[PDB]
Amino acid sequence: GMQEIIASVDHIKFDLEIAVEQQLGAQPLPFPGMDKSGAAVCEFFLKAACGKGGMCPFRHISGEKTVVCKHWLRGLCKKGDQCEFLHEYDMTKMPECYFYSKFGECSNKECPFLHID
Amino acid sequence: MYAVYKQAHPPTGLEFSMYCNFFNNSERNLVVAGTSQLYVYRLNRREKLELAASFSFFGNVMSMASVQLAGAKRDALLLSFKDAKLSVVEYDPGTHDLKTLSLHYFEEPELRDGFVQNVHTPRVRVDPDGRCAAMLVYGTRLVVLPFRSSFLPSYIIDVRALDEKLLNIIDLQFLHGYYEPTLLILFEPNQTWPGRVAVRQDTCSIVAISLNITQKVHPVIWSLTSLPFDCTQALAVPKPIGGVVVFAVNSLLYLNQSVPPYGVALNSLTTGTTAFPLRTQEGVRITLDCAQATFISYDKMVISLKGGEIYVLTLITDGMRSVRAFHFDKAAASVLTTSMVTMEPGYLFLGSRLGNSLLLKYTEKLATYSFEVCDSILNIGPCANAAVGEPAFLSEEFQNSPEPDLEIVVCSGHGKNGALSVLQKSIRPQVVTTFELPGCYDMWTVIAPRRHGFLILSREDSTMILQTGQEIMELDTSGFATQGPTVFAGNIGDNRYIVQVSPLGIRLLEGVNQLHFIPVAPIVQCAVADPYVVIMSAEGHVTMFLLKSDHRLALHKPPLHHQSKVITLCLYRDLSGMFTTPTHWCLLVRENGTMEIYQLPDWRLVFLVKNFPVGQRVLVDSPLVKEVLLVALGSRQSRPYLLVHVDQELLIYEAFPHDGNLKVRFKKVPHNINFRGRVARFRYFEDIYGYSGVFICGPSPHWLLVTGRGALRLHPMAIDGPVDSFAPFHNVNCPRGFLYFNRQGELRISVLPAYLSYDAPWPVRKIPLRCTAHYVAYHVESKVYAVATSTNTPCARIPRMTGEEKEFETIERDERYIHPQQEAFSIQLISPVSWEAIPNARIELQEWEHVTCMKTVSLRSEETVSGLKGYVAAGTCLMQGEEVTCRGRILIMDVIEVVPEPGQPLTKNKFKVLYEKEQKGPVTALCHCNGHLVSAIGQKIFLWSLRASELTGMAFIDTQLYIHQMISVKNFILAADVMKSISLLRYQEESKTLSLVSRDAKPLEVYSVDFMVDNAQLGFLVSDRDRNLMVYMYLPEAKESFGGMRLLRRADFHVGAHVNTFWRTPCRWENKHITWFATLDGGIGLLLPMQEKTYRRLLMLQNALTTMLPHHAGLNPRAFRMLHVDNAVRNVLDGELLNRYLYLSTMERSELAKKIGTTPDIILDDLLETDRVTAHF
Amino acid sequence: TFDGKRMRKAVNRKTIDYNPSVIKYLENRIWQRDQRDMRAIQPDAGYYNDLVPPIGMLNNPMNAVTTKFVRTSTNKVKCPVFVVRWTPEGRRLVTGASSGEFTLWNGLTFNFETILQAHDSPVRAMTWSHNDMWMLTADHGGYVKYWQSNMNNVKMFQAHKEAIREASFSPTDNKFATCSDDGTVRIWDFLRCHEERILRGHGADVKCVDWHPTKGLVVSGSKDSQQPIKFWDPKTGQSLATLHAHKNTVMEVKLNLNGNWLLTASRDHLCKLFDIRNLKEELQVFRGHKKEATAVAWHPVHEGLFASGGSDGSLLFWHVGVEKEVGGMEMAHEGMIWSLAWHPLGHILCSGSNDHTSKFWTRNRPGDKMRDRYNL
RNA sequence: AAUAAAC
Ligand SMILES: [Zn+2]
Ligand SMILES: [Zn+2]
Ligand SMILES: [Zn+2]
Repeated sequence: GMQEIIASVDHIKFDLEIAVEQQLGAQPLPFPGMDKSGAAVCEFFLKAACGKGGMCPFRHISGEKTVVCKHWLRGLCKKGDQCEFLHEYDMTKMPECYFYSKFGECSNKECPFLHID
Repeated sequence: MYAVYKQAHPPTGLEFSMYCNFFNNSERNLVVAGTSQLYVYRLNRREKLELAASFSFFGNVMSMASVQLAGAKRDALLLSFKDAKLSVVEYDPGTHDLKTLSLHYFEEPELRDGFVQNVHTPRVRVDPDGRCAAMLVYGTRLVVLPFRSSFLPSYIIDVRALDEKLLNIIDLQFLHGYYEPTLLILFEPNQTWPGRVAVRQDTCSIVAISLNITQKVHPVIWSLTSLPFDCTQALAVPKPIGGVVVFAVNSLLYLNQSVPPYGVALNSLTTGTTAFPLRTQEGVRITLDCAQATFISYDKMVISLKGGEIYVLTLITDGMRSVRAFHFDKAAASVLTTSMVTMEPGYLFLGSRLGNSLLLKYTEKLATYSFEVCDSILNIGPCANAAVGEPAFLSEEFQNSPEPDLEIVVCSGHGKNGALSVLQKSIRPQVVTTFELPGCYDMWTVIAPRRHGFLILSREDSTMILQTGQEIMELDTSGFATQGPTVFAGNIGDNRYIVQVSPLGIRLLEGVNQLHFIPVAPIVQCAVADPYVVIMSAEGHVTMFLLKSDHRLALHKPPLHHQSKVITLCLYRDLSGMFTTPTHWCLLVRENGTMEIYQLPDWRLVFLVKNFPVGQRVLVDSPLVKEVLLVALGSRQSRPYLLVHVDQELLIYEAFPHDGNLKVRFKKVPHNINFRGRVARFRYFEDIYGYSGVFICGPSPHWLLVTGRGALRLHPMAIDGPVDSFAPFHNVNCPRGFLYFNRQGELRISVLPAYLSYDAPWPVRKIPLRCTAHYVAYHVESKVYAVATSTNTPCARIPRMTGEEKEFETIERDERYIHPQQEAFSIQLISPVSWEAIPNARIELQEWEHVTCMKTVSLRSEETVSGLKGYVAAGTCLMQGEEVTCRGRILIMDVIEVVPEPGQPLTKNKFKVLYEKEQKGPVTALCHCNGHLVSAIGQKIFLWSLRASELTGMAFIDTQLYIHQMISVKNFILAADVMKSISLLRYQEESKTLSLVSRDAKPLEVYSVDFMVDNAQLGFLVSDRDRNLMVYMYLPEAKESFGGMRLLRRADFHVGAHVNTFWRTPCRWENKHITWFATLDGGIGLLLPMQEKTYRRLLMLQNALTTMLPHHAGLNPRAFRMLHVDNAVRNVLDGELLNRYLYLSTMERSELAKKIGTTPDIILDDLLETDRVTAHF
Repeated sequence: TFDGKRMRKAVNRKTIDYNPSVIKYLENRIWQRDQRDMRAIQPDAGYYNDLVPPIGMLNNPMNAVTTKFVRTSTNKVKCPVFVVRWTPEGRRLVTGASSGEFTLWNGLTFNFETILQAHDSPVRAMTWSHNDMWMLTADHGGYVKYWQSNMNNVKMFQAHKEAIREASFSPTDNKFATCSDDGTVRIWDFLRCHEERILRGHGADVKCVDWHPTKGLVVSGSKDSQQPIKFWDPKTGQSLATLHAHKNTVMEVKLNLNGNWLLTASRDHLCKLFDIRNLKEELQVFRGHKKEATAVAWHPVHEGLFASGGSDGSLLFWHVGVEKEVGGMEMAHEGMIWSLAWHPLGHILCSGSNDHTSKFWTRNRPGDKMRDRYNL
């Protein structure tokens, strides 16, 4: 039962899995100011320089960013990769709630942003 | 890319049914039809339906009716297929196939009136008096078929160009009386929606158009125009009363052209929705919205409602042959039907897709009827989710076989008929006692004073005898001759006298003691049949014996003129037989290539086929055959089956009656089996676990079973290798059972496992739940099944949203008011040891909550030696109408062994819920990716990491509308949307990032997705709300796609039925998998990936098999398997058409090989390797 | 000023949540086989769970005659809107006003999401890609901008010297067509922004253009009587055919996804169908707008049914095969309607007024008394 | 931070 015991495919190296490693013919994206939020992170920039920074179809991350932005959580980020804010889901580096700092309490109980004292 | 579709289960679940003269004008026949398969049933009288013919079609039957033409001896059928194909077919005598009388292609671009998307189904109707026949093509066109060189050319009547402007047709019938064939039509000139009834109150109308066949004109008589807004089917009231009863959802009308409209209501939902003048039927609150009905006699009507309840409406008739009022009574409840037929007086067939379609019996009570249940046809219903699992009690002798040992569990049926189905393909015997007896190769069990007394083994030098009883133990004394081998040992008389034959002498025995002896050219086989013994040597000499009392066997050598050498023999008698002109028959195959049946007391020639060893389809009177066996199988040994062994190829024949010779001919039946002193291979057994039939010995064993159903059942037996010999065996510690030799010389006392039911095409145990089985999930640890179910309770509240809390509103209506159905879900826990549901283990959900998915999720852990833990995870959300925000809840469960409750060994297992938290929106699908639960909340697909106690999120993307299916392998998630697409994902794990790779840019209504696996090619198998299959691939170096964004379909195939389930298992083809699926019409199919070189030798075969063979109902097997047309990159072979290459005779097999350019032995090595590798389950 | 920093008390907005209807559709789907097996919804307020979306009840297309009011989504600056289109995943409604602002309305609870300032002009045309990638927006100045799905401004240029009125593009994402008030239908390349050819000879300002979904046609309306409808050809530039249909000023020209029908709305109180395979004859006409018929939106799943806008603020639903209309809001939507857009599930509808408002219409509930100010 | 809170 449960295919992973029967149809065990971990010994198979698919052409799908090879073609995404060395990226197999990604056309460079036109119209230079684009974002493509939702693109696979490139391992060429992790090891080496991938060259075409800013006009590469994959994303480039740096280890500088600290807190998540309010804007990626809705899918609206004009800044793109060169934002100062982290774009990961991690629900521990959120901004503090504005409605605690000025206006006492918050109104909705399902407020995502960080509630501190 | 290159694959083949193969079908491992014929689809069950009937849809259409009638009662017509299929074979002959004398008796009648239940003719049921399903998705692309026709069945014809007789009726043995306790009563039981008996199968008599089964037919397969390259097209799904959309309607079915029967008319009896002028001068014909039978009753023709009018089969309606998809995109307006009518096909008049008849039964044929002579050959036992179907003769097709007419096709009528009606698919035209100028008939569809510009509408591309066809929604309406074609509907055949015929006259009560059989004057014409009508077909409503496309919902706006009538095709009139005139009847009396027996047909007349049709003519299309445009419906919307007539009077009254029909537009929407609901149902249409022909009426009774009426010298011209009057066609009644329900329609709606101004169509409305239930839910918008304040601006359109009620609009349904009736035109009874009167058809002139000769003049080809048609005037409207008897219009009505203000029937209620929701009218379902109309029913022609029969001849002495006339008229029509028009079912509505909430009311019931009787209509006639001279009588004023009489109509009553049923429940009080006709308050503000219908201004038609309606009465109130008393003591009744029911609804007629999916109701199937028929007329029993006249002025009575059995109405199978939804909910399976059966009412009997009597039309209360005055003296004027008019209707005063209606009378209802609540009779017995039954299956949720999809059809309804009165057979003979007192019998009702209830054809149902979902549920076992059964036969009823009704008698009057001392007007009022009571229904009794005679027989039911087994049905694997609409297979919703089906999970592969492992059996429990495979014996320790078979325990170290290298292949996996597994059997699928299917959520079949719906509702009250909801069930689980434990399907299996081969038979795994229970071995109770084994031995190791070398040297001896043949075996026999005879009955001595009805348990079996003696086990007789022939060695190459001597003979072993065994005594049975308390302990089976080897026998030492005289009687049998152990000084040499024994050719054959068997009973003579009736279990009182035993005969063995040695290659020199012939021995009676009245028990252990020898009665007398007759000596005799090596004797190679014997025919002990009834009271006669025919003994044949090696050079072709034939002698015959006979019991004569004084008991003493008498030599009577047959008077035969040997034109050539007799090769093999058989004997056979007719307990309930058809061999007309208990009577004994001798079958005799000579070496010239002929077959001769002999009447046995005399020796005159009765039946003669001049070219026998080819393998022809139908034989009629006037190489190197090994073995030939005639046996009867079924109730009272009714129908006989020929079984031969010709050049490593099994081919078995039926028998059917057909008018100084035998009045029979032999029709060939299909197979899935290859065979690649004298030893018998065809070993007839009577009463093993009640089942009678043949065991077939060889390199692949096959149990041949025919029960009283009359349906042929071939069951393989793949465990424990090829089998040399076999014998039935009935003992004390072994019940009715069997006894065979392994190839390694191991005798095995065995009994069939008693929990299955071998009457069905696969051996299946049908587990009734009496609630709708939605999902099923094998848990490997602690070895149980987790099933989400649902029962229907009456709804009583209505949720609202007032900005601060939810406010329920109580439904408060009259006491004459049917209630809406609320569904309460609960998660069962099923034990494979005994299939009882485990008590005190049932998770029950909230008041409005619905399981949308259940899978078995492998989350990573720090406990075991691997990472994974095999949890059961269910996503579930609350349906409280559209005005309330739908939110959901992820539920992670793990089965935990505890100490058992005393007296209940099944209660050692119980759920423990690790996680139950309400999410931020609906939860729609779930997955596991290297130990990460992947969930789809709304328009976002999250990816959770389970900590010691809680789920913490890692990544997501914004997806399309409603992701309802996800499966994944090795950080690649494939998603599936309701309307849009599939959207394959990818997950780097070093950074917590989920991303989109590619997507189908078209709109497409996916049922469920899969992963086709080849050596390096990973296909993306997807099913279409259009009964299709298609395989997308991610090809970045291709240029007809765009650079890594668009998926491309590479294989297209039109399966006839919807698909929800997908199983992958490796073939017994270096690294390829078989991605199985179970079609929603109840069948089970395959997809086997092939190489290109093997593919195009068979594509050249299929293009020749399509053209040069007379298919059933005149259909085209190519256009049926074209994509969606019932742009197209077809690359999947029709393995149900390539299987008609095996059915061809070997004279005709060699003509298609020479017309495509190969030898026939290569194609048989091409095809039969696709059946060897696919022998799972 | 609304900067999003002033607090407010929580409220549960009216919702027209499509999720409990799809789940009911996926559960019926298994044991249904057609519509002929379907258990009928009965007109009472207790049968609310049994609604299926318009994929479910595929015939009976009178389903999505959306005559139940939901919500007027208005701005604070009150500008008259021209084009309103749904994001193709149904997540949000962008709205093109007269001040060039893109007010993104939420898709279930229709509150507000964000406002932009796209153009320096009234937005006149707005199309999404055939995938989720791009969004073309033209304005009254003549500029054509591309828009990503995160509403980032991407490459801009000028297509016309005068006000563009409608855009559409090929059955792939390569080649669009902008018609303007100078009378030229200029056909553009996508990736290069290259004016491939100009479709001259219209003879009047042209105010609508649609592309054929397979065959590669461009069908243009006009403000000129002598050449009211000109078929075109995107590869040759040759005028393929001329259709003399209406008396004056075809406002919209639309096409099914099937590709066998040409639907045309004009200022002479008429809508007309045309089979594009047979231009000499004529399919049915659509009388029922008492004033000018200025907007048309075909239905996405129910082929053959379309809503329709009036210049008097009227809203009407039509169906191909029926002489009268299926049912509409005469005089009930205030103002002049400019454009209509169905949700990708064809269950809710949006309208854009010459008023400063936009109203969302959904299907009627079972068993309700339609006694409201819009129906009765 | 770029309108998170715009009945
Ligand atoms: Zn890069
Ligand atoms: Zn950002
Ligand atoms: Zn807060």
